Parts: sequence; C-alpha cells; structure tokens
Amino acid sequence: GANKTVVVTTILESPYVMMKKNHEMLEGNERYEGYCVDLAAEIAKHCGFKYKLTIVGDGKYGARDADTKIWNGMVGELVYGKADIAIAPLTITLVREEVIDFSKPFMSLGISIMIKKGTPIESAEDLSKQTEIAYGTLDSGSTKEFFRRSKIACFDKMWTYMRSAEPSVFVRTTAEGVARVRKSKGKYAYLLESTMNEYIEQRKPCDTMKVGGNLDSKGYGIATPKGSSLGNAVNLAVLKLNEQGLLDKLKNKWWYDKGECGSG
Amino acid sequence: GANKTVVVTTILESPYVMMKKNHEMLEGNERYEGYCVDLAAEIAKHCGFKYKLTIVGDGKYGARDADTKIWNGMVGELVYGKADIAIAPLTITLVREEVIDFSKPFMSLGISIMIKKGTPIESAEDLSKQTEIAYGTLDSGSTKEFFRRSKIACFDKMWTYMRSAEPSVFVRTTAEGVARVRKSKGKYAYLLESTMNEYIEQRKPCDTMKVGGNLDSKGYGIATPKGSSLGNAVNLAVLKLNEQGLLDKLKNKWWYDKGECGSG
Amino acid sequence: GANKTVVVTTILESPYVMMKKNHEMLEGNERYEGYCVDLAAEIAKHCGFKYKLTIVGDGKYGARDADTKIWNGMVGELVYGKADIAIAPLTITLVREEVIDFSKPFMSLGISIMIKKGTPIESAEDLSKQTEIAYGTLDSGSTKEFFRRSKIACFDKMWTYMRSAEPSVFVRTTAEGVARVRKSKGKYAYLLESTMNEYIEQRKPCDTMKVGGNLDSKGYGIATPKGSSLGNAVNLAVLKLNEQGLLDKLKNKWWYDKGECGSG
Amino acid sequence: GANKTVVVTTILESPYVMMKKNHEMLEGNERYEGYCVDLAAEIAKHCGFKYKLTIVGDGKYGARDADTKIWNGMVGELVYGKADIAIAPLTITLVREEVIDFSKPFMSLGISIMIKKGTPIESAEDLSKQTEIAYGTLDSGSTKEFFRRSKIACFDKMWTYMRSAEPSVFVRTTAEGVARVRKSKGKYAYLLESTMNEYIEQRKPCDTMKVGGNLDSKGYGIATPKGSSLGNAVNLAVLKLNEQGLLDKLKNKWWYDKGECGSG
Ligand SMILES: N[C@@H](Cn1cc(F)c(=O)[nH]c1=O)C(=O)O
Ligand SMILES: N[C@@H](Cn1cc(F)c(=O)[nH]c1=O)C(=O)O
Ligand SMILES: N[C@@H](Cn1cc(F)c(=O)[nH]c1=O)C(=O)O
Ligand SMILES: N[C@@H](Cn1cc(F)c(=O)[nH]c1=O)C(=O)O
Ligand code: NA
Ligand code: NA
Ligand code: NA
Ligand code: NA
Repeated sequence: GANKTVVVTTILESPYVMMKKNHEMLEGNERYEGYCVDLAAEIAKHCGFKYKLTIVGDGKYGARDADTKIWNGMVGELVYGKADIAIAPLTITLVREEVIDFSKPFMSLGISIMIKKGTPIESAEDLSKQTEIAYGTLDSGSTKEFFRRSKIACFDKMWTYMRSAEPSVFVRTTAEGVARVRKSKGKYAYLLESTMNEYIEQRKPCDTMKVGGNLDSKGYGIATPKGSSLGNAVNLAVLKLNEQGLLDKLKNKWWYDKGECGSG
Repeated sequence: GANKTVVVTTILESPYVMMKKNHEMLEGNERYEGYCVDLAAEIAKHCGFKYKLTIVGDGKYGARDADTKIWNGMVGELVYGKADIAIAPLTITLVREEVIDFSKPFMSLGISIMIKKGTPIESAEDLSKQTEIAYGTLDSGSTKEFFRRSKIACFDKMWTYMRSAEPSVFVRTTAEGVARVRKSKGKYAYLLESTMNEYIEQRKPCDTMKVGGNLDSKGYGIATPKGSSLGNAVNLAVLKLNEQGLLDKLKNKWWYDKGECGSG
Repeated sequence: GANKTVVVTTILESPYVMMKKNHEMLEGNERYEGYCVDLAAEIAKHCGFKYKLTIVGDGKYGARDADTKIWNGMVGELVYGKADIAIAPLTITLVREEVIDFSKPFMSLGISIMIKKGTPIESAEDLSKQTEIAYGTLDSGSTKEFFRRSKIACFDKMWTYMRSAEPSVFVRTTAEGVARVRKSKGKYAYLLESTMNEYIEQRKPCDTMKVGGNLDSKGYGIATPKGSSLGNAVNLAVLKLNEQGLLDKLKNKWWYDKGECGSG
Repeated sequence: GANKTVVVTTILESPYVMMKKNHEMLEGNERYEGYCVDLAAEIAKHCGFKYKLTIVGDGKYGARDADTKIWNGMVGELVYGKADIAIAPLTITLVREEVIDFSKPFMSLGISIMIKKGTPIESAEDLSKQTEIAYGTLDSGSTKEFFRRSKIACFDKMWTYMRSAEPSVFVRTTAEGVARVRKSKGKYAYLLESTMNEYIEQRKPCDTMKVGGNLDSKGYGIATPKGSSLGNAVNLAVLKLNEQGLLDKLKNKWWYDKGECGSG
C-alpha cells in the first residue's frame, strides 16, 4: 500500500507516557514524554515509519465486556481497526493473544504489593489472612482479570474478598491507587504491577514501598491487530533494542537515575 | 494432515532435561526427567498431541556457521525439517527469530557471573578490570553470541579478552564450566545464564554462587519451524500454564524445593 | 443442535450458593457466590458451555408428592424440562436415580447431629432414648425421606417420634434449623447433613457443634434429566476436578480457611 | 437374551475377597469369603441373577499399557469381553470411566500413609521432606496412577522420588507392602488406600497404623462393560443396600467387629 502515518494507541501512565509540563504549548507527539514515548521513536526509526501518538479515548487498557463481548481500551482500538499499533505497558495475556498480536516482551513485571511505609504486611499470604487492612487493584485490566480467573488458593481468596469489599477497593488509575495508599493511614494496600510499584517508591514523598515477592511473572508487549504485517518488523525491533541495551538504558533513565528517595 | 507423533528436539542440561539414574532400563520418553520434560508433557496435553523426545545429536543449542551459513544444534533440527518443536532452555534472540518461531517466554533469564565462593569479584566491571582471574562462556550459543556482537563498552572489552585468552576460556557444556570453576581455586569465573547459575548454587558441594546483577534480560521460548501452524497452539498453552501458576511450580520443584545448600 | 445457554437449577444454601452482599447492584450469575457457584464455572469451562444460574422457584430440593406423584424442587425442574442441569448440594438417592441422572459424587456427607454447645447428647442413640430435648430435620428432602423409609431400629424410632412431635420439629431451611438450635436453650437438636453442620460450627457465634458419628454415608452429585447427553461430559468433569484437587481446594476455601471459631 | 450365569471378575485382597482356610475342599463361589463376596451375593439377589466369581488371572486391578494401549487386570476383563461385572475394591477414576461403567460408590476411600508404629512421620509433607525413610505404592493401579499424573506440588515431588528410588519402592500386592513396612524397622512407609490401611491396623501383630489425613477422596464402584444394560440394575441395588444400612454392616463385620488390636 501507500505510505501511511501509523496510528499508535497508548495511555497516560507514569513514567511510560506523561504530559510534558508545558504540553498546552506543544503539538502532536511533542506533547508527551516517557519510556514508551522514547520506545515508540526507536521502534519507528528501526521500522521506517512515521507515527501519531493517540491517547486512548476511554483511558482503559483493554477488557472484554461479559455481556456485549465488546473490547474497550487500547485492545479495542486495535480490534476495531482504529489504531495500527499499541505502544504502552500492555500486558501479554492469553485472552488478548487470541484477538491481537504481541511482540516478545520489552519489559518484565509481576503483580506486587504496595504499602504505605510501616504497614505490617510482608506478603500476599499476610494480606489475605488479616481483616484490618483493605486492598484492591486497578478496576479494569490484567491485574483484575488475573485475580478474577485465578484458582491459586491465596489469590482466589483475595479475589473473593476484593470483589465484595465495601467501600469498593478498586480504583480508576494507578495514581488514584497510590493516593489511596498515601491517604489511608496504613489501612489500604494496593496490588499493582511491579514496574509501577518500583517507579512510585522512587518518587517523593517516599512514603510507599514494594513488599514481598511478585505474585506472578509476565511481560509487556508491543501489540498489533491480529495478522498485521507490521508485527514482524516491530518484534524484530524490540529484540534488537533489547540486545543493544537500549531498553535497559530507558528503564534506568525513567525509573532510577533521577530517583527522589535515595540510592543503592 | 494425518495424526502424527511430534518430534521434540531438546538438550541434556540440568535441571531441564536429565537422564534418569536408571535410564538404561527405560525406553522412549521415560528415560528423561526435568523441568522441560514436565513442561513438554503439559504442552502436549493442552495441544492434543503425542510426542517423542529426541536429544539433539550434536549437543548444541544452535548457531549459524559464518562460512557455510549452516545452522547446528536444536535450531538446525528445526530449520532443516528434522524436528517439529524444540522444548528446551532455548533463548529467544533476534538472529534466531528471523529463521524459527518462538512462543512467548516460559522462563526469564539473564547472563550472570558464577564464582567459586570467596573469589573477590562482585560485578562484570570488576571482572573486566582485573587480570588474575580468567573467565569464559559456553562455547556456542546465545551467551557467546551476545558477547561477540555487543558494543556495550564493558561487554565488548570482555569479548576482546575472552576470544584471545589462552588457554581457551570456553567450555563445551555448563557442567564443564561448573567443574572448571570448582577446580580452578578462584582463578576462573564463568559467565552463564542466571537460571543455570541459580540451579547450581542450590547443589552440593555448595561451593559456587551467583554474584552481581544480570548483564542482560531475556527469555526462553518454545520454538517451532517458521510458519508452522503448531506455533499458535503452543504459544497459547505456554500463556495458560504461566497464568495458572504451573510454570512457577515447576521452577520451584526443580530449582529450590530440594536445594542442598540451605533455605531462605 | 444449536448452541444454547444451559439452564442451571440451584438453591440458596450456605456456603454452596449465597447472595453476594451487594447482589441488588449485580446481574445474572454475578449475583451469587459459593462452592457450587465456583464449581459450576469450572464444570462449564471443562464442558464448553455457557450457563444461567437460576434459583429454584419453590426453594425445595426435590420430593415426590404421595398423592399427585408430582416432583417439586430442583428434581422437578429437571424432570419437567425446565432446567438442563442441577449444580447444588443435591443428594444421590435411589428414588431420584430412577427419574434423573447423577454424576459420581463431588462431595461426601452423612446425616449428623447438631447441638447447641453443652447439650448432653453424644449420639443418635442418646437422642432417641431421652424425652427432654426435641429434634427434627429439614421439612422436605433426603434427610426427611431417609428417616421416613428407614427400618434401622434407632432411626425408625426417631422417625416415629419426629413425625408426631408437637410443636412441629421440622424446619423450612437449614438457617431456620440452626436458629432454632441457637434459640432453644439446649432443648432442640437438629439432624442435618454433615457438610452443613461442619460449615455452621465454623461460623460465629460458635455456639453449635457436630456431635457423634454420621448416621449414614452418601454423596452429592451433579444432576441431569434422565438420558441427557450432557451427563457424560459433566461426570468426566467432576472426576477430573476431583483428581486435580480442585474440589478439595474449594471445600477448604468455603468451609475452613476463613473459619470464625478457631483452628486445628 | 437367554438366562445366563454372570461372570464376576474380582481380586484376592483382604478383607474384600479371601480364600477360605479350607478352600481346597470347596468348589465354585464357596471357595471365597469377604466383604465383596457378601456384596456380590446381595447384588445378585436384588438383580435376579446367578453368578460365578472368577479371580482375575493376572492379579491386577487394571492399567493401560502406554505402548500397546492394552488394558490388564479386572478392567481388561471387562473391556475385552471376558467378564460381565467386576465386584471388587475397584477405584472409580476418570481414565477408567472413559472405557467402563461404574455404579455410584459402595465405599469411600483416600490414599493414606501406613507406618510401622513409632516411625516419626505424621503427614505426606513430612514424608516428602526427609530422606531417611523410603516409601512407595502398589505397583499398578489407581494409587500409582494418581501419583504419576498429579501436579499437586507435594504429590509431584513424591512421584519424582518414588519413580527413581533404588531399590524399587513398589510392591506387587498390599500384603507385600504391609510385610515390607513390618520388616523394614521404620525405614519404609507405604502409601495405600485408607480402607486397606484401616483394615490392617485392626490385625495382629498390631504394629502398623494410619497416620495423617487422606491425600485424596474417592470411591470404589461396581463396574460393568461400557453401555451394558446390567449397569442400571446394579447401580440401583448399590443405592438400596447403602440406604438400608447393609453396606455399613458389612464394613463393620469385616473391618472392626473382630479387630485384634483393641476397641474404641
Ligand atoms: N498493564 C495492565 C494494566 N495495569 C496497569 C497497572 F499499573 C496495574 O497495576 N494493573 C494493570 O492491570 C494491562 O495491560 O491491562
Ligand atoms: N540458552 C542458550 C544456551 N546457553 C546455555 C547456558 F547455560 C549458558 O550459560 N549460555 C548459553 O548460551 C541458547 O539458547 O543458546
Ligand atoms: N441435600 C438434601 C437436602 N438437605 C439439605 C440439608 F442441609 C439437610 O440437612 N437435609 C437435606 O435433606 C437433598 O438433596 O434433598
Ligand atoms: N483400588 C485400586 C487398587 N489399589 C489397591 C490398594 F490397596 C492400594 O493401596 N492402591 C491401589 O491402587 C484400583 O482400583 O486400582
Ligand atoms: Na526490578
Ligand atoms: Na531468580
Ligand atoms: Na469432614
Ligand atoms: Na474410616
């Protein structure tokens, strides 16, 4: 076909994609910064395309409604033909692989526990076995789906609590989960992807931390519509950028090099 | 096509695939045990196939000869049409993805440093900057290729040393690298995949250990010939087994649950 | 035939099927939780069907009226063609096997004695031989039928008392039997299935307990209309879920893991 | 069809079917005694048939050879058309239900641990975590198959040990397992069905006992060839005999009433 600008669906999620502080004065791709903004530029260079970053309209990662069977979020933008690629912290999952394609992972992660510092919790088993400290997840996305589907005893128990907890333990965005941890005086802990957890503990006011091991092991991938020819080049680009050390450099840049909570 | 037994290429590498102690009395797939033997059985169950485990004839993972352009090892078994699938600790790399297909990773790893306990080395930078302690890699495979291609300063320096070191610092198998570490009185350190390193430090005589962080981040995948229809089902099976927690259970079984070097 | 949503008849009985506390806000299968809700989801996954949980309209397990010969309850929903399957604590009995099909048991049980703690009763023989403490059963279902038909001396004696006792010793639901035990100051004991008894002694206020051995040994099965093709797949699914350990995990989840009356 | 004597396949296993002490002087069904001999007589009475008890020629319960796919044992007698019914302690399992029919259970059981008294083992986890005391199973049958197929962590670990243990930990008959426990001075424990374990601890010299809970929960059923019309009547007979209390009376007769190791 003719040359075409690639439509990239992505999501505002720190430090992957963020509005620049002066974004109102800026246009197009220049409005945004972060790990995935940098990654998109490198992928585009290696694959020889021009592109337009487009924040997903509904602010969602992607889930399939049980009733209507409609996908929302970034996954929906791909499935319904709006976007050519998703470059975001989009988790590779079985249900998604059935409907979209993913590159090999550009970053590893697992579900993890964020506490306000001093909360007496060390593990998922600890959380699951006490009744003083509430806990929840992002309200839509792979973390929620993981818990809803899991028959692993501890995680099934956690889901059975979370889905009925009152007031609701689910949040709309990571920033809301973090704020809830920070404001709840040790009485809320947040289950979130380790990559986000590990970012936030590097930010002021340095009052949150990861505790325990991860609950699972997975990866983020660059996604394309199922069968799109673009998937092959993008996958090879991810593998090249990984081997060359660029992914590690970008991770250090956006997570650690300017951390506000010390070193080591 | 007709029903067919799937030919699985694999490699003897502990604890992935090992001869059972009584293997001489046993036949077929029953001769073998380990993480990848267990994984193969689960993949086959989920994908509805019968299979035959076949140890790669040349004992190699897979590399492309610079002159003849011929692939050896497990990669060669796939490329030349001998095997239908590889179920092994086979690293997903760019050069390989161009010629075979890989599932999403079933295990994460990075290149790492093994020392005999007490060796005064803490990092790759340490190794690279001293001249008393020799170091090398497995003689063919992704670790060697990583170093040969790398322009990351420390790793380029290491390769430039290793490729000319005398006597040769390269070994034919992980077990030979481990034996060399154990017998060289602190004067040899071994660069190997973290998964193997972390296994060996759980085995008697408990005289080796991993030191430092990993040098890179990658994954092992289940490989199929390029464009084989079997790749789709096998990938979905890996994702399912991961989500269900089976991969983690197999890792704990073969690495840690019977560790001979303590707990914690 | 065409794809079809399976109609599942079931019954509100803790902890098998319960209304979620926020059920008024919820729709369809999401309204409900418990052991049989979890089991239904697993059976459906293994057998490849979609389903609709439907609480039996008359709140009954199933009995055949002596005069009209009409079946009520869940058994009636199956016999009269309203439901495709019953997934509930439905006891496998001879009279029922003549009119519906059952899977092999998914749970074992026997009739048992519940007392308010401190009641001086240790056995059925004890109950049968004194006249201070009244006792009864659920007013319709397999427990009542067991006593009505039994020629075992102790149980015949008990039935001969219960059927004429004034005020009536029969109750409409397990919760009513439990409340009667709790409110009757040791002057009522309740004969009920051991599985329910063992659940209730794990709940606050921890004032009831099982005493003695069970009076009989039987099982709950997944029921289908007689000769329905669905019975074969559902039976194989029950056997698979049993062997895999899932039934035991669900039992522990709903009976013991969150018990409110201590451990051990 | 014409009237016909039913061929019953069964197995010598105490106290289910045993040779009478004076069996050499006796003919036909009169040679044998035990729980299943008594049960066979009751089933035949209720179903209106004459029958011939026939001890399975190979002394096996039933397993399918991985290579030839041939069934041996009692299962084989049914599958290959030699016997009309199996009346024995034959465990209902998924793989068997695919090829033969089973009544609802006439007895419940689970895999369990037999020790020589004083052996410091309390649980499967204990057995699995030590290396001084060997343990095994009957060499063919549902117990062995359970361990071979299980992905439950503790049981997978146990299987991985047992299948390679030297000398072999497997035995040909329960009596051989019991003798090995008795003669091995606390250095062998035996994994066997709870019903057999509970029988043997009631026999002199009263030097063995069950320890711990059961590892699983299952049942024995009366088996018929798949689709045989005899299955319906036999199932209804089992349910009737259960409800009437006859199964419990037979269990007490053969296990406990003449126990040689005390009461209570
Ligand atoms: N990456 C997830 C979205 N997502 C993000 C998070 F920060 C988190 O904690 N959980 C989650 O599901 C997805 O792709 O759905
Ligand atoms: N996984 C590698 C082979 N392989 C194995 C090792 F144990 C190691 O240290 N290095 C390596 O290259 C490949 O696929 O080539
Ligand atoms: N399971 C029974 C119903 N049912 C329930 C009980 F909790 C009980 O104590 N008795 C009883 O008959 C049936 O299927 O009829
Ligand atoms: N009941 C089993 C046979 N069987 C008997 C035993 F006594 C025992 O311990 N294990 C076992 O498998 C079967 O049907 O295979
Ligand atoms: Na990290
Ligand atoms: Na690790
Ligand atoms: Na119990
Ligand atoms: Na018992």
